[PDB]
Amino acid sequence: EEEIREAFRVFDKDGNGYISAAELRHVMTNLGEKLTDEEVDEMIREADIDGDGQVNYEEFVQMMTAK
Repeated sequence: EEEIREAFRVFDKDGNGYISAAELRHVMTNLGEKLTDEEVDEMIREADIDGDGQVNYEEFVQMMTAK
């Protein structure tokens, strides 16, 4: 799990908590996860993303660990 958090951090130059959704979909595709683009889109629609610009990757990390 920490590895998922550090990759997300690799995508957070300011080590704070928010990165752009494209960056998030990208961190998730590099970690070697075999989650499909549609499932990602379904996880994105239930997450608040396009309509605000930046997402807190911590909630997406928590959901992937639970699953």
